[PDB]
Amino acid sequence: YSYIDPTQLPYDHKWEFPRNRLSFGKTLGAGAFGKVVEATAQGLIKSDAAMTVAVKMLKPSAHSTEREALMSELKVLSYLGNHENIVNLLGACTHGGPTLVITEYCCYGDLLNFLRRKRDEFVPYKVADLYKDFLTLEHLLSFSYQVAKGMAFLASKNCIHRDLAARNILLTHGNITKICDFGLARDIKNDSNYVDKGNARLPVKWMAPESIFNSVYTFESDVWSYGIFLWELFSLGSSPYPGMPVDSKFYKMIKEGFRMSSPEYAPAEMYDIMKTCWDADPDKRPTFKQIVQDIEKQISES
Ligand SMILES: Cc1ccc(C(=O)Nc2cc(-n3ccnc3)cc(C(F)(F)F)c2)cc1C#Cc1cnc(NC2CC2)nc1
Ligand SMILES: [Cl-]
Repeated sequence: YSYIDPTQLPYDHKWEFPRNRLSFGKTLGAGAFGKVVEATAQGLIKSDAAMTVAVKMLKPSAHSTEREALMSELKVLSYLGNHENIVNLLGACTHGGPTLVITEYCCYGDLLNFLRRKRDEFVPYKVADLYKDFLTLEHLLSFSYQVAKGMAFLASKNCIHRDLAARNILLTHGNITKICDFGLARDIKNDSNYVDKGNARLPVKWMAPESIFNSVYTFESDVWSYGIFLWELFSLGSSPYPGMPVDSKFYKMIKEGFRMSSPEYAPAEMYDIMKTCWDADPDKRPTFKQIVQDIEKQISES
């Protein structure tokens, strides 16, 4: 559970929304047991106008474990409340059928795919041509700032993410990021970034050593994952530890202090943050609040 028990968190019934007022559309993503579909919600706004949303729900393949996980997810999201760097919960459907979790629809998709389709036209300094929506260094700095602020908020609410990575960051217009957790709606079975370890399938390359070797998730283990996320960002969407399978050698090398080199586009001061995030001692890692103050100053001087 880490610090808080989600089952004990309350569900504010102000979120409850009539499920008959949702019309399901295309599936945006799906795992073994859950999925996220695009939908239109009628009467979500005071005007009769229907607005587009995203809905997370379980599949008929799901078991009692996944049913509780989705309800626990809803409790956590309601407990967190609205925050600008987090995907916006809009409503939920809890009675009259299965649990539905309704969030905003983010038009530009996940950050990892965004980085990969923008990689070839990346601009390190200035854009002449503005209409092309070229990815810039200024954008990457802002991305890392917004995600750090979002994680500082989660930390202040005693919430551990456990799967922070570019694939779990959504993008809206103006290059605003929203931290997400697609969880059961991601096909982790066939995603090479998740690795068999014991009876589970885990994002090992994003995980801190203490998490790998004794399944502990802390404030500080999320900070490790953030450092890996920065490497993704400033490599423009590359997979971490390239050409290096997850095996006994990988775990040994990480435990003995091997760390990635700086990605091709990382400012030296952003790489400095990565190295501290990857400190073997979790107490020497920075906090998300400290990371926010660090990046803020970098942007000032940019
Ligand atoms: C519908 C939905 C429901 C829930 C979430 C979600 O993130 N839940 C979440 C859960 C936990 N949690 C805690 C404990 N157990 C789980 C923690 C976090 C947080 F905040 F900590 F990160 C979040 C996301 C969506 C979505 C979407 C969507 C996809 N695609 C596009 N658009 C692209 C172009 C097509 N837009 C929107
Ligand atoms: Cl199914």
